[PDB]
Amino acid sequence: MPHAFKPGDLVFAKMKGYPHWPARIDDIADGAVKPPPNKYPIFFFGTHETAFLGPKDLFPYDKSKDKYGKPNKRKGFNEGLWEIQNNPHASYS
Repeated sequence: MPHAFKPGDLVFAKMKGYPHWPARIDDIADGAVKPPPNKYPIFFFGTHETAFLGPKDLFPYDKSKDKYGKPNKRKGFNEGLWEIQNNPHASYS
């Protein structure tokens, strides 16, 4: 059975006006800005941007890849696909 989301989990993350986007749940660095309550820090592969999202917007990668894991015209997207498949836990600072 599923657990709660935890740092390191791989997802497709959905934001308004964007396709479901390869992403991960990030850690919060010591001394760094925490998310609001019930929100997770989401790191988007390819663009390397962070947003704060709740579970409604988070689709587990394994389950969802056959649907969402296809090339897209949007900037950063196909780079994002490579990252999530090839080095999803790397530092992208």
